[PDB]
Amino acid sequence: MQVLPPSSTGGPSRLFIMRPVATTLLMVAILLAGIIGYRALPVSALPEVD
Amino acid sequence: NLPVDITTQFQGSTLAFQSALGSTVWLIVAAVVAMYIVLGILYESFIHPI
Repeated sequence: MQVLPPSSTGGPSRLFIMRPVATTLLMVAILLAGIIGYRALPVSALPEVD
Repeated sequence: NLPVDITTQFQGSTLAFQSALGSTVWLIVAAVVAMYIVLGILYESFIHPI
C-alpha cells in the first residue's frame, strides 16, 4: 500500500479505532500469555549452540 | 508397626483422576477467557459476552 490519501482520516489503521473491546481484550490476552509464558517458557543459561 | 524401611506407591485411577482435577480448573478458566475475548471481538461491547 503506497502513499494514498488517508481513507476517511484513519490511514492504514482506520479500523483499529473502531474496535474498543477487541483491542482491550487483545492486550488482556497478550498480557496473560506473557505472564503464563514467563512462568512456563524455558529460560536457560546459554543458547543451544553445541 | 512395620519396619521403617517399608514404603508405598500407587498407580492408575488415582494418578489419572488427580491429573484430570489439575487440568480441569485451568482448562475451564482459559476456555472462559477465550470465549469472552472472541465474543467481545464479535460484538464490540462489554456486557454482551457476559
